[PDB]
Amino acid sequence: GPLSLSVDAFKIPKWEFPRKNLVLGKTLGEGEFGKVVKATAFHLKGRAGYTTVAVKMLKENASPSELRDLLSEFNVLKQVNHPHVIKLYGACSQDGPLLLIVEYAKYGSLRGFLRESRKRALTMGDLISFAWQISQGMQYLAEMKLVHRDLAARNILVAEGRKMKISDFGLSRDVGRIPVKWMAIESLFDHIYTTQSDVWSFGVLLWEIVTLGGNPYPGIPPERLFNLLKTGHRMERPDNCSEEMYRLMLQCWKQEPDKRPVFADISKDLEKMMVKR
Amino acid sequence: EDPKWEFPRKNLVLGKTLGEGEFGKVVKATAFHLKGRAGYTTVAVKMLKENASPSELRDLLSEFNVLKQVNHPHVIKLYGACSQDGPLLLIVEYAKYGSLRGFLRESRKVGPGYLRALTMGDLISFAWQISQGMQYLAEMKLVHRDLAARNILVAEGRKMKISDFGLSRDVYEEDSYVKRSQGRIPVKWMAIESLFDHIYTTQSDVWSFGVLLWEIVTLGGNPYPGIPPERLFNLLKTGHRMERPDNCSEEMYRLMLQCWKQEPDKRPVFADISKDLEKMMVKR
Ligand SMILES: Nc1ncnc2c1ncn2[C@@H]1O[C@H](CO)[C@H]2OP(=O)(O)O[C@H]21
Ligand SMILES: Nc1ncnc2c1ncn2[C@@H]1O[C@H](CO)[C@H]2OP(=O)(O)O[C@H]21
Repeated sequence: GPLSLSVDAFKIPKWEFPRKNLVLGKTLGEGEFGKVVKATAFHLKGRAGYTTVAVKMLKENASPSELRDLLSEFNVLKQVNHPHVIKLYGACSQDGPLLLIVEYAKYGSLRGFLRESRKRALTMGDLISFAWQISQGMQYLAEMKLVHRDLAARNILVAEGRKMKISDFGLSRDVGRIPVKWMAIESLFDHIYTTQSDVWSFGVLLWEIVTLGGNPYPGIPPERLFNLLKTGHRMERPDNCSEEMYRLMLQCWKQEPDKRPVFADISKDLEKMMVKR
Repeated sequence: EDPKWEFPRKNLVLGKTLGEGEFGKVVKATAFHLKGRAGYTTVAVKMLKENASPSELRDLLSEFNVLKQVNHPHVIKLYGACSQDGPLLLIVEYAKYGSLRGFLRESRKVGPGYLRALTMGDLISFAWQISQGMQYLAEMKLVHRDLAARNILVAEGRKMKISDFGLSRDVYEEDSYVKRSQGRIPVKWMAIESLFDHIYTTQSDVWSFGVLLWEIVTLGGNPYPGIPPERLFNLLKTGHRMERPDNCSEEMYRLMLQCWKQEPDKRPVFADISKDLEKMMVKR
């Protein structure tokens, strides 16, 4: 079937990394499809010495859909190069478990980074910078006709110099398992995913950023969200949030996808906020 | 919201989290005046986590929709649901010893151990009880799809209860369940035609049952030990199967191998598996 074909293709030069040059280290955690460990890679992509990397691999009780997701992440990330998308360095397909080798983000997920922060100390300026960097990577992805589908603060990584890196491409599709609370209303009711449903998820992410890692729709069971959204309910303006920022969020959550901003409009708005402040 | 099943939310009290399964979290609970039974009754409750996806909601509903229709001494009992004024909750029979995998693994450290005292006779009994439940489920035109020692529970009296119906599917129309998309059952318990061809039948449940048999005789051992799941595509197609474990008779191993025949029609059906296990029991 489709997976057995992808597996066999994968196991049969630009991306293949010698397994002997990879030294696995500390476990960082478990993602959408497997487990992530810190590692050092000797002579990665013509670089001197050891480069610190993150390595993705499957758990032993992996399902076909988890393996499909790993190979999907590899196949998407090969096509991508942007400062605010996590970089793929390669894969080990010839020696034991399949491994993907990716750029290491030393601060971990944006969500943890924020939850450990107070308003390190972060200013609204920082937060808008973070949002803009993500919106740039998203513009780039949308231009390439890739729909991410799983945009969330848990899926953005914070690299050296607090640079945002869009991560976790297991669910992305070259134009469901996405948590209900980050999904666009048409994705919930019609199962459609487009750049405009990525814009919806981006609005939930903005809300996460502004609340420094809050949990969306708190006290609302995801099973009860479908009906609340269809009748027009949205999250209220959070505590330390401007009218303009909240206007931006709300527009991401317009019922009609055509009435949502595009990522260029989202980037424009944050560039304007930055300079005017 | 079915009147034969809906239970007053105020009569249910949730306790500690027992773990997370295929679609959600399971919590120990107590229910007051449950199905005419006086006082409180200890139960297990299935619910969604806060970051639940549509597939996990759909799996919870699938478990409900299956358990509504089945009743067997070796299938976990559904007692009710709360589906109004809050999170959706399934209320099910509590199994005091937890999963079979856990119970067997504890038997390696907790005396009297494998000779809480377990013989091969007890293991055969456990496998037989599960085979009886599966024979009935197969009669009901259901495929479980996720048969594994982690999805069998051990209730009072060490009685086996087939559990975790989130991935179970109806085959009443065509005697097979087929999905275009990729499955969510761990690769190592999947039949070869489920893995390559996406086909699930009672005979792919038989294959999984054979993996469960191997788990049982190894006292909760890990299938295809040391083998990365992606290697199973090649490994199975080229005819390799797990080796006879140390604790296993020739007869018991022949049954496992019959469960893993490449041709599904060459595998035993659950009625015949139950018979093989009965024969083993009686001859000591
Ligand atoms: N490229 C990466 N660099 C550093 N950490 C990562 C990377 N990709 C994922 N992680 C971490 O793995 C976990 C599951 O996704 C999650 O927990 P974390 O440490 O907050 O950052 C993530
Ligand atoms: N009906 C039940 N009674 C008792 N424990 C249960 C029940 N259903 C599931 N579990 C337990 O929930 C956990 C995640 O699946 C897992 O850990 P365990 O205690 O080994 O048994 C399972």
